[PDB]
Amino acid sequence: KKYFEIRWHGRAGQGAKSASQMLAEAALEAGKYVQAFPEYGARTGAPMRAFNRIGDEAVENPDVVVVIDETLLSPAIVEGLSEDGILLVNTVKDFEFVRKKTGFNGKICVVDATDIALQEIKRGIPNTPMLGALVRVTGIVPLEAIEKRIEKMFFPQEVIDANKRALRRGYEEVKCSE
Repeated sequence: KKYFEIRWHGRAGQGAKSASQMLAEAALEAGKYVQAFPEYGARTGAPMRAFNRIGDEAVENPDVVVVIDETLLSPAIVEGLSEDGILLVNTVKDFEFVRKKTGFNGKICVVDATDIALQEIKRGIPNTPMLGALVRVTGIVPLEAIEKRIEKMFFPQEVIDANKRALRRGYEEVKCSE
């Protein structure tokens, strides 16, 4: 109840750990209590998890599950996710497909983060648009806080702006089940 919780699923290389860090770093600058760490068992491309706990005045019961590689979708990936919780996915497919793969009745949000990134940052790493999508569907922090963080992690402004556009476009384009 004291912490809002998010559990990420991606494969080594897709940036779940960095995205997780960045979100945490954003909430930290806002004066929030935060925790964030990864959990591996790895090759490069090995499935992994990252976690965030962000105070709101091993994550077995997350408020949101974020799957940045559709390939990892399975009913195990949705363990502990309440019905009033969110399943957020990087996918070009639809809610029905995601529902079939997981068995999650509950809000399912999807966005083609890979393609947003190929367009904006010229890389198929989906983590920044997934962050923007996350901020959009949960409101867990303001988008400006992540942008401020994008500013601090970088480099010429061009590359900074491209990354901020990638965040904004995931924020704008995510679509929801309910």
